[PDB]
Amino acid sequence: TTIKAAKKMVEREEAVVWDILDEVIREHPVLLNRAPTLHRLGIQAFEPVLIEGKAIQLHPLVCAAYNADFDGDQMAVHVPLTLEAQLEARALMMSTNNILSPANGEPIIVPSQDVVLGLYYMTRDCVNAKGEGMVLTGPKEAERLYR
Amino acid sequence: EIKELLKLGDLPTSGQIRLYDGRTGEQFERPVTVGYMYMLKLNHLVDDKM
Amino acid sequence: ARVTVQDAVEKIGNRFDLVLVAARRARQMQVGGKDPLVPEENDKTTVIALREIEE
Amino acid sequence: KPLVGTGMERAVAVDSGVTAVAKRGGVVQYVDASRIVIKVNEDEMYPGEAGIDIYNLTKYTRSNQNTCINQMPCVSLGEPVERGDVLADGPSTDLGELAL
Amino acid sequence: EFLKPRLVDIEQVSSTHAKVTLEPLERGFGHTLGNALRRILLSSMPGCAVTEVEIDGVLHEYSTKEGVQEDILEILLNLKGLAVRVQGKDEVILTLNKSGIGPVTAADITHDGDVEIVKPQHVICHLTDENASISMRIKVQRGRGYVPASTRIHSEEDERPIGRLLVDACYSPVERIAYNVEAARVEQRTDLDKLVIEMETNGTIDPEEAIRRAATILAEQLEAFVDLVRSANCLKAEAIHYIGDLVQRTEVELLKTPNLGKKSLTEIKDVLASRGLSLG
Amino acid sequence: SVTEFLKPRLVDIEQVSSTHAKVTLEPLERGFGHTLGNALRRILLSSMPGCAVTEVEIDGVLHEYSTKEGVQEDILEILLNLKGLAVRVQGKDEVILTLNKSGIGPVTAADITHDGDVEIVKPQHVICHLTDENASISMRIKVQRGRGYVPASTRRLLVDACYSPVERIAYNVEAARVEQRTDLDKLVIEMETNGTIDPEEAIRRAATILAEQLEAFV
Amino acid sequence: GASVGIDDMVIPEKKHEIISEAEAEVAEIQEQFQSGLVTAGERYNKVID
Ligand SMILES: [Mg+2]
Repeated sequence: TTIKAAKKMVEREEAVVWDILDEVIREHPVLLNRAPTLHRLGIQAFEPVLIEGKAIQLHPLVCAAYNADFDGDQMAVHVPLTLEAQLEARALMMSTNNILSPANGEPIIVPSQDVVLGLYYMTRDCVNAKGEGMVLTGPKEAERLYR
Repeated sequence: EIKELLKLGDLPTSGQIRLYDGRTGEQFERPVTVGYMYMLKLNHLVDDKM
Repeated sequence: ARVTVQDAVEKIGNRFDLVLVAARRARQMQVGGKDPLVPEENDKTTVIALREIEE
Repeated sequence: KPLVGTGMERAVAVDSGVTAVAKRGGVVQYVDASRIVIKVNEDEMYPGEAGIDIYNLTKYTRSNQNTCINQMPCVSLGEPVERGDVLADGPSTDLGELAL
Repeated sequence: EFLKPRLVDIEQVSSTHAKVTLEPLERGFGHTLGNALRRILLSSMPGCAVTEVEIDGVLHEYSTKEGVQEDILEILLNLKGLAVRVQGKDEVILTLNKSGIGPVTAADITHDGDVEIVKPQHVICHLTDENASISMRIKVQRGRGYVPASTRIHSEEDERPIGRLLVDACYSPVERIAYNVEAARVEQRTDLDKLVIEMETNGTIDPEEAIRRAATILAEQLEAFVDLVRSANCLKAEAIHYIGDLVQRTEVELLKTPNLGKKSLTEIKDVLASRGLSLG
Repeated sequence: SVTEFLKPRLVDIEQVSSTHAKVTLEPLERGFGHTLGNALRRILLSSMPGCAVTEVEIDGVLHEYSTKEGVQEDILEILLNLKGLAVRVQGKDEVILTLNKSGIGPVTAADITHDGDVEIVKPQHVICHLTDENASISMRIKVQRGRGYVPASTRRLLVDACYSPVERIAYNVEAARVEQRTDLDKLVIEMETNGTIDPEEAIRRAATILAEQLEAFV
Repeated sequence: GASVGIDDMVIPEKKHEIISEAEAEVAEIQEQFQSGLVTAGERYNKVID
């Protein structure tokens, strides 16, 4: 009924305020930022995903632009308010729109140190192995044969 | 000396054993190194930082 | 699913006027009682405006 | 009590003030979660009315960094204590050894 | 055409270490059943755990009593590892009284009929003064999984008695599972393997009663294979017990009867002033 | 509440193909997603009833490394094309068909003899191409009923019979919340079939095969 | 499941021979300098090389 009623409801944390917060969270971008902001890729926009805990989860492909490992780093979250701010967060600094560094056209989302090891283990070629020298109908048959 | 101490007990002298996945029961190749490390808890808690 | 805005930028504009026209459209949708021209799957004014931008 | 150490845990544990080292040897007369009473041998006792030794272990308190500081006895009744033995384990101490 | 498995044998190495067999199994079903049974025996198995123990002379776990070498926190810590088996009910309150120099094992606990102590030599505390005694009430319950005391901060049911001490509850009795598939006998038919499950627990559950429960849970989850008092007495005199029957009629209609009193009318007015009931 | 486990509600059964679906079970208990998914995937892959081609002999060829004039393909390629053939054998356990045809043009599955109970599900499936006016092809395809994938080395030309009618299956567990708890699972199953049976039916078949193995205990 | 062990870092078998040859060469290339043939700077530049 009044603002004080909603304030008390959020203070008591009813089971409905979570389903209400999910509505506003669905399509409202937020800005993440690490302490030393050298270039402009130190501030990007993401779509929040409500998770249980007290730590932020960061996609392991945007760590190169932030220059952020996981040994204690912290980042700040900013919430755009107006319509123009949200449209700029979506159309100018969304994480999926900044994949090429402005210093050189080369990409900045290249995986490393965990993804390249697995792909290097898949695309390896051994000499003697089980199932060597046969003919398959396609890649799905190879997946079935491996699993 | 570490190898002799591993051989006193009934333990593999190589240091690596074969593990199985817990979610599928499948066995990892390239037997992994399993042992006991002394870990510490530093006074940087996420409760004092969020 | 507004994952990217590539096609909207490719269609027309200099990536700056698009923000302004989408803001005007979303403001007319939210404050004004103008009905949307596209069906909404529990979406906000900004996403609906960006999706209506394409034609 | 780390399984793999260097042998420098005894020195660090004892030289600090976190533990409760026995001043004079003897026998544990009364052990408790907060007090330890040691009956001193007749030879180590001073001539005129020497008496006994009593150790009041510090219980749950705060540090400069807001951490707990409490001691715990590691002896039992009748145990013969010698001069220099550890009678209580402070924070990060296991039977008189550094354990972080 | 599939040879269904049977419960052939159930070995017993000790009170806790068991070894079961599930002959006969076809090709490719050994591991398929073994892993799916291990993941259920580890995750969800009912059990009993100590919680909410109250001691007479304490107010919080950070204190210490006299004539006792252990600490209250250590006592609450080693009470957590008490293996109890309860068959009658799901909520028991034990009692532990002892005095004199000597340890305090699990045998010293009360001897209620529907409560079995699996390990009587489980040392709980140590007394070090003949002029000392301990008296506590151990509240056992029943559940599954791991529920820490920190989650019991709802504060919407009742208030905490200052001398009540919460305990973490490890309900799961199972400790570890180690299955292994291997070739069975000839059986006049090849491609027949056996499943040898090797469980271990705290001696509070039976191997067969655990396997038959894990399989039951698995089947129940797999079943989803389809497509898709005077104030109250004044109202009760008119056979009205629920508040809805009184709220269906207006306060003027309720005041038109001699069964209602002055105190009942005042209570009804005080309840209606909050706009919750009796609004016509 | 000791044996009160949650039950999924598979409202999302959306599919974008006739022989390809994507089922979504939600919500499950923590740890049941991987269990159920892996069990059903292992069963659907390694133990599934079906009929496929086992061995095919050629009229005048008795070796793998040979060739016949007028055919745009090779023996290996036509054997690989015969591996992809899907046949729903009814009644009898096995039966041997033939491919007697002499005509210019691609040889489709409709050119095979009907042979009564044998019902081809993909008449558009092309086996080989013919270009000469006198080049005739003749072979004796032999179907057989089994369970699983049997290679050639495990076993006239041999054919790796794919009895299981599933082309691929890959589950994916996710996170689900019911009003308080974000630790619940959300199973998502993706499977493509070869057209003999719908995947929604294959899920039921695998679940039934798994449930019938737990009768002596429940 | 690619771990890292103590045996996963193999030492070459002929490293000891190389070290012995190098130290035997140095045990006389310094005495050659001590005879006044070469200067200290060039001797240092040869030793580092
Ligand atoms: Mg860092």
